Amino acid sequence: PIVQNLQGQMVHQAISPRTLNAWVKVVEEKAFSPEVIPMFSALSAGATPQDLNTMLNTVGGHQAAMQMLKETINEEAAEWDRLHPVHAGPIAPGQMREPRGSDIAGTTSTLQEQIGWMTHNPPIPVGEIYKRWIILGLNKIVRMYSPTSILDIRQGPKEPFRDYVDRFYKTLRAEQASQEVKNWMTETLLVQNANPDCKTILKALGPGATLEEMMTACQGV
Amino acid sequence: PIVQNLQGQMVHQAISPRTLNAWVKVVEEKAFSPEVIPMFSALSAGATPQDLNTMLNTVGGHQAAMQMLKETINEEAAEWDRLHPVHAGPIAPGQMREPRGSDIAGTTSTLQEQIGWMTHNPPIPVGEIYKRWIILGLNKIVRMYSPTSILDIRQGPKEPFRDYVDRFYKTLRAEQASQEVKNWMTETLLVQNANPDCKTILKALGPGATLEEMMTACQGV
Amino acid sequence: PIVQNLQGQMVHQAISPRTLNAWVKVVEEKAFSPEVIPMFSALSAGATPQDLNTMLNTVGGHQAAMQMLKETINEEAAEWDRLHPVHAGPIAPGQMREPRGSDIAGTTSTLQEQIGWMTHNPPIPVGEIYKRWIILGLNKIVRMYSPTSILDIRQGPKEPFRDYVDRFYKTLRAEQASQEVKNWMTETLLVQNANPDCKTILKALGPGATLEEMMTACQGV
Amino acid sequence: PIVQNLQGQMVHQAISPRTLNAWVKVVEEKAFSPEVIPMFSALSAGATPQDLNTMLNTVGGHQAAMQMLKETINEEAAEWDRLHPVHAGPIAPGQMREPRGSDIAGTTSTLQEQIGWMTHNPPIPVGEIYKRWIILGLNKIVRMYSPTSILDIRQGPKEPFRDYVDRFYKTLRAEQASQEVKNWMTETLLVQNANPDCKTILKALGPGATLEEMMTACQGV
Amino acid sequence: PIVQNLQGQMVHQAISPRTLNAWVKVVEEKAFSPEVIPMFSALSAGATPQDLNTMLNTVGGHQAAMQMLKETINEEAAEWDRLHPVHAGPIAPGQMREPRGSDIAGTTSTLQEQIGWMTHNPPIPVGEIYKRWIILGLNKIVRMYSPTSILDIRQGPKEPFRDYVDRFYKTLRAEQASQEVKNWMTETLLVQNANPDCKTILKALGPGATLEEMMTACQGV
Amino acid sequence: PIVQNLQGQMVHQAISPRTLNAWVKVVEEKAFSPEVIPMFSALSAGATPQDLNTMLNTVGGHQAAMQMLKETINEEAAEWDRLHPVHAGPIAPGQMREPRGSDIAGTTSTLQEQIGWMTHNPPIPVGEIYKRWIILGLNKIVRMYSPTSILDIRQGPKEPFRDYVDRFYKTLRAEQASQEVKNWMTETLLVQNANPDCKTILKALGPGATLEEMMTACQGV
Ligand SMILES: [Cl-]
Ligand SMILES: [Cl-]
Ligand SMILES: [Cl-]
Ligand SMILES: [Cl-]
Ligand SMILES: [Cl-]
Ligand SMILES: [Cl-]
Ligand SMILES: [Cl-]
Ligand SMILES: [Cl-]
Ligand SMILES: [Cl-]
Ligand SMILES: [Cl-]
Ligand SMILES: [Cl-]
Ligand SMILES: [Cl-]
Ligand SMILES: [Cl-]
Ligand SMILES: [Cl-]
Ligand SMILES: [Cl-]
Ligand SMILES: [Cl-]
Ligand SMILES: [Cl-]
Ligand SMILES: [Cl-]
Ligand SMILES: [Cl-]
Ligand SMILES: [Cl-]
Ligand SMILES: [Cl-]
Ligand SMILES: [Cl-]
Ligand SMILES: [Cl-]
Ligand SMILES: [Cl-]
Ligand SMILES: [Cl-]
Ligand SMILES: [Cl-]
Ligand SMILES: [Cl-]
Ligand SMILES: [Cl-]
Ligand SMILES: [Cl-]
Ligand SMILES: [Cl-]
Ligand SMILES: [Cl-]
Ligand SMILES: [Cl-]
Ligand SMILES: [Cl-]
Ligand SMILES: [Cl-]
Ligand SMILES: [Cl-]
Ligand SMILES: [Cl-]
Ligand SMILES: [Cl-]
Ligand SMILES: [Cl-]
Ligand SMILES: [Cl-]
Ligand SMILES: [Cl-]
Ligand SMILES: [Cl-]
Ligand SMILES: [Cl-]
Ligand SMILES: [Cl-]
Ligand SMILES: [Cl-]
Ligand SMILES: [Cl-]
Ligand SMILES: [Cl-]
Ligand SMILES: [Cl-]
Ligand SMILES: [Cl-]
Ligand SMILES: [Cl-]
Ligand SMILES: [Cl-]
Ligand SMILES: [Cl-]
Ligand SMILES: [Cl-]
Ligand SMILES: [Cl-]
Ligand SMILES: [Cl-]
Ligand SMILES: [Cl-]
Ligand SMILES: [Cl-]
Ligand SMILES: [Cl-]
Ligand SMILES: [Cl-]
Ligand SMILES: [Cl-]
Ligand SMILES: [Cl-]
Ligand SMILES: [Cl-]
Ligand SMILES: [Cl-]
Ligand SMILES: [Cl-]
Ligand SMILES: [Cl-]
Ligand SMILES: [Cl-]
Ligand SMILES: [Cl-]
Ligand SMILES: [Cl-]
Ligand SMILES: [Cl-]
Ligand SMILES: [Cl-]
Ligand SMILES: [Cl-]
Ligand SMILES: [Cl-]
Ligand SMILES: [Cl-]
Repeated sequence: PIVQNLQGQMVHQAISPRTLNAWVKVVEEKAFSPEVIPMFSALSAGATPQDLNTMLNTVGGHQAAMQMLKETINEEAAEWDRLHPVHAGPIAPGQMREPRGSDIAGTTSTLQEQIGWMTHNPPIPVGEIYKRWIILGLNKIVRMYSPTSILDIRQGPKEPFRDYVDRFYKTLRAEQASQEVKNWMTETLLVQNANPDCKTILKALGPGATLEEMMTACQGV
Repeated sequence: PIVQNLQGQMVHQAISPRTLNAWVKVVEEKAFSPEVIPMFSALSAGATPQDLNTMLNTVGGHQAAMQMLKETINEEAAEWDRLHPVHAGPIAPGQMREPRGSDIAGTTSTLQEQIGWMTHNPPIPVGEIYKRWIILGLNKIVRMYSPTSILDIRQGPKEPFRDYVDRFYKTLRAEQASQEVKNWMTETLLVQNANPDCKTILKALGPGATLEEMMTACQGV
Repeated sequence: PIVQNLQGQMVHQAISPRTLNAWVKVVEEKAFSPEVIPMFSALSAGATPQDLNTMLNTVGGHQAAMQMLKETINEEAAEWDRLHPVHAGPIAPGQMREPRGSDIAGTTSTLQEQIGWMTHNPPIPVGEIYKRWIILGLNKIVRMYSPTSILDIRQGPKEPFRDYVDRFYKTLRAEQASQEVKNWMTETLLVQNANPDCKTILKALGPGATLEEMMTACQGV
Repeated sequence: PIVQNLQGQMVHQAISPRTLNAWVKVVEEKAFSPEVIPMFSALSAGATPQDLNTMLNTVGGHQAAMQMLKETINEEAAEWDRLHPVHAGPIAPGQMREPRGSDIAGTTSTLQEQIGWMTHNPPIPVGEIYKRWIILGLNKIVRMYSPTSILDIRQGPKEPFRDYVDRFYKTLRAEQASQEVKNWMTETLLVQNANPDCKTILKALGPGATLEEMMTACQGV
Repeated sequence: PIVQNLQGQMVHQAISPRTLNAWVKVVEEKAFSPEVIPMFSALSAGATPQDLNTMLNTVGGHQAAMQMLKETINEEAAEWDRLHPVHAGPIAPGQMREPRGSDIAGTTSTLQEQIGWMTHNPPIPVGEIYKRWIILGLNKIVRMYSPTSILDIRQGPKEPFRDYVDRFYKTLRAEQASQEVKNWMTETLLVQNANPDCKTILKALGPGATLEEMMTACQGV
Repeated sequence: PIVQNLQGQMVHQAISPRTLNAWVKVVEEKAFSPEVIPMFSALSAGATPQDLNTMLNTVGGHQAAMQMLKETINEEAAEWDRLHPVHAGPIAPGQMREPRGSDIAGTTSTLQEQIGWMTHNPPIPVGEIYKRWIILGLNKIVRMYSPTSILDIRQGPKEPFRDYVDRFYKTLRAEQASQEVKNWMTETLLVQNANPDCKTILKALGPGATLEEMMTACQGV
């Protein structure tokens, strides 16, 4: 993170050991469940590309996902260099240079250069752009490591409707279904995969029924 | 949360890992017991709509309640757009725009826009309004997931009166009974569902008896 | 709690998750032992009526004691309204209004109104008065939930005198005995309920003996 | 504790939940071992008489020692009132009054009065004086609860000399032996209670031998 | 670490017990796994050579690696003295002297001298240079303590392809393979060491296939 | 520790409960292993003689080492009084007096006197000098409590060379061997106490071999 110096400068704030161990423990415990991506977005608030690389390098194991994530960063950095070409002549002494793709990734850039980009006015949010690339690669890792398909999420003859709905939207979240995909799935597959007794209840509920109405109705079955 | 910059600005304060792990652990341990709603109100003091969405997205599992909560937010945001219509012409450069329903929800708004709304004078408390919508949806989830009805809360022939009163008001709290409903329930059902020996004691106590008098009297049975 | 803003205002300070979980854990572990009341007085130092209601609402279970505590707050708020009647005409725009009983309880008052009362000069300590009502109700709950009477605290024929004195004053504290009641109980019941050998030792010690002299003398028996 | 307000006042700083739970846990775990008295002196650095009473009242159990400690405070407060008599006429409006014995104890004094005494120039260190009374009573409790006499600390025929010296000075510390008492005990009883083989080694070491020389010599036996 | 004094000086900030115990616990738990080197780089952000020596000396055990690390520091300090020779005449009173190799190591230098070097303008980053020597020695220790060769990382006939890729890049990271070495290893050895069914799938995928394409294809085998 | 007051004074900063419990737990767990001495040097950064005495007095047990440590402090304080004699006439009102040996030890000096010595210009570092005496006594305690001699550290016929080197330098550290003693021991005893197969490998390696070369060579045996 970046914090303002008491004299006036903008200095880099080290990652607290609390944030470090919290990150390595939620990865050790929950692996690549969907909820660890917003947790990574929370523990990396205001971080620089060097801070982001620090959090990612402290991960033990999961090196297959780390190399996949590194390939996604390289692709996004290449697209950035295509969209933001540099007229790189001789360097200007003491002036802010335009960041390349690898500069946003924090590999070919220094902590001072990253601070100067993020604290500029207008700021070049190299930390937020890099963080957006990491979220993109993490979404691909979570989707790939999704165990079950939505076709195999069917309510058992004695499973409570709320528990089957739990597995339903848990699978939809792992498969990176957007909110509209979840809405259309609520109108169709959720009713069509409920057990016979609940399915007749959900059909008699009528179209346009909300999730509160569907779960309250099938509470008795 | 929002904190004042030492130079003068109003900057966003990141959620501490302590607050994050405290929230995900009380949800993992207590699920949707009534006491986790005031705990959510405590851990989200002064938070922005982006901070609130961060706390809600870090929840693992319970995706049925999350989609229900998302439906309640959509309904309240639609009622807000009906009560506060916008005369949305061309945008004013560098000026504060009127927040829509989805802007209060933190989806179609940015962290800077939320800060500007909350730090304005008079403030547009988008964080408190969004937080009020979340409390409303959480109350519906707790009420739906209430296991027992108040009819099945009856004092056993050897259960202490205080323990039966514990289950009594615990069930009333889960079923979202207001304070007047609990007062009228104390005058009627609490006596009518006590075991025979305690019931005769509570009847001889006379009307208008307080809970201290009722629990002290049936202490011997 | 209330903390001074760096610009000059008096702003509300959110309850730390450390204070929250410390409160819910000492209630989960020790229930209504006498020592949890001073702990509640320590964890609620400088709190507002809204902060106090937050700590009390985060308690899981014990709803019988919570409703008893709520009845005691209502009684004390009614006595306050009798002792401090309001000449409530039309409201004065932008001026501090006189707090009623429910305003001290934090139900009919807002966080801004509570801050203005507590930060006034002279301050209207609505937080300390409300906290004094809560301590009063908590004392009634601890006294009611006291298991043993002082008559059944008698030194066994092989129990060390210090352990019997432990149970003695532990029972006296639960039954809300004041310091003079404990002093007179030390002169009388403590000697009269010691086992025969210690009782003869305590009688030969002479009147006006201190607790250090009584426990050192019966150390051999 | 007392901390300086940013505007200029001297305000009371609440006891952190870390300090509270640390105190109640070292008392729960170690009871009245000698090392808990310096720990109490460390966790109560700069505390007011109200903070000290808060830490002492949060102790669960050990009510026999608490009443003994309360008797010692009363004795020291009575000796203070004898050494510092007050010419208590009518009170001076807005002026600092002379603290009595019970005012130092924090019972007949308020937090504001204690702050004014401690922050005066020259300060009336009511917190340090009260803390000195508490240390005096705690020393009497630790000495009374000392299990073994120094006569029964004798080196076994196969116990390492360092372990017997451990029990030796551990017993001397519990019995409140000063440093000179420990020095004279090192010259005499420590050698006279070592097992025969070590005792002959310690005698041949010569007089005026240090503890390093005594423990290094008997390392082989 | 170094922090600015409120008056104006640059003072040394002590290592927090959180950072200390976090370092000694990740060494106790994970030994010399690759991820503990970036963790050491994170917990030592902004540290002085004295702070670095403190963190390294608090390590219990692993004294073989500690002496190896000490030999690597001596070699790098000797190369520094060769690249930066000093014209060491008489000392200049009150002036900053040129740091030698052992001065960067923090052995022949004091905390004040290290602060003056790091807080100078331009700064002599003795902490970052020393930290770079430590990372170099730690890399040699991790590489030496690597258990398996990449030749013995072969996918079992029933091991999921992602798990074999996990062991593959985990071994490559332990053997200090750079990113290009990992890229060329992905093109060659990763396919040539997959089990027969996956190997035929990876060959039919075509050249230039990414890790996401390789792991998604062999998901069925 | 000492911290600067916001008004301008230099005030004593209380030891945090984190630092206290961290010290008493590393002593409870690791006793007098060599690594607890640098840990004590880290947890006592910037401490006063009163803070140092507080940390040492909170130690439960190990009273044999505590009395040995107290004898070493007395010897060093006597040598200080010999090297720095005082011309102690009448005291100068309001002036800084020269510290004696017991004043550095923190027994015959007050917290205010210690602060004035440490915050003077030039400072009288009574805390660092006392801390240097404590490190000296702790080194004697660790050396005395060293279990094994270096003669009994011999590589087993099936022990990995790195593990035997671990026990080798672990024993050398406990016996307070300096770095040159460890270097000469690496050239001689380390090879002469390796098992026959490794010993022939280390002899064929040639003289002047480094620890990295010795451990990499004997990796196969
Ligand atoms: Cl920087
Ligand atoms: Cl941590
Ligand atoms: Cl999120
Ligand atoms: Cl790395
Ligand atoms: Cl750009
Ligand atoms: Cl940009
Ligand atoms: Cl995706
Ligand atoms: Cl069933
Ligand atoms: Cl599932
Ligand atoms: Cl259907
Ligand atoms: Cl259901
Ligand atoms: Cl159900
Ligand atoms: Cl912002
Ligand atoms: Cl945390
Ligand atoms: Cl609440
Ligand atoms: Cl999400
Ligand atoms: Cl509006
Ligand atoms: Cl509004
Ligand atoms: Cl509801
Ligand atoms: Cl029974
Ligand atoms: Cl129930
Ligand atoms: Cl009835
Ligand atoms: Cl009862
Ligand atoms: Cl009962
Ligand atoms: Cl406010
Ligand atoms: Cl917490
Ligand atoms: Cl109290
Ligand atoms: Cl509530
Ligand atoms: Cl009033
Ligand atoms: Cl008032
Ligand atoms: Cl009472
Ligand atoms: Cl017995
Ligand atoms: Cl009892
Ligand atoms: Cl009698
Ligand atoms: Cl006894
Ligand atoms: Cl006894
Ligand atoms: Cl105050
Ligand atoms: Cl705590
Ligand atoms: Cl002490
Ligand atoms: Cl009390
Ligand atoms: Cl006085
Ligand atoms: Cl005085
Ligand atoms: Cl004593
Ligand atoms: Cl033996
Ligand atoms: Cl003992
Ligand atoms: Cl003798
Ligand atoms: Cl021994
Ligand atoms: Cl021994
Ligand atoms: Cl310094
Ligand atoms: Cl710690
Ligand atoms: Cl890194
Ligand atoms: Cl060391
Ligand atoms: Cl240089
Ligand atoms: Cl340089
Ligand atoms: Cl390497
Ligand atoms: Cl299988
Ligand atoms: Cl492996
Ligand atoms: Cl091939
Ligand atoms: Cl796979
Ligand atoms: Cl698979
Ligand atoms: Cl002071
Ligand atoms: Cl602690
Ligand atoms: Cl060190
Ligand atoms: Cl002591
Ligand atoms: Cl001097
Ligand atoms: Cl000096
Ligand atoms: Cl030594
Ligand atoms: Cl073997
Ligand atoms: Cl060993
Ligand atoms: Cl040889
Ligand atoms: Cl080896
Ligand atoms: Cl090996």
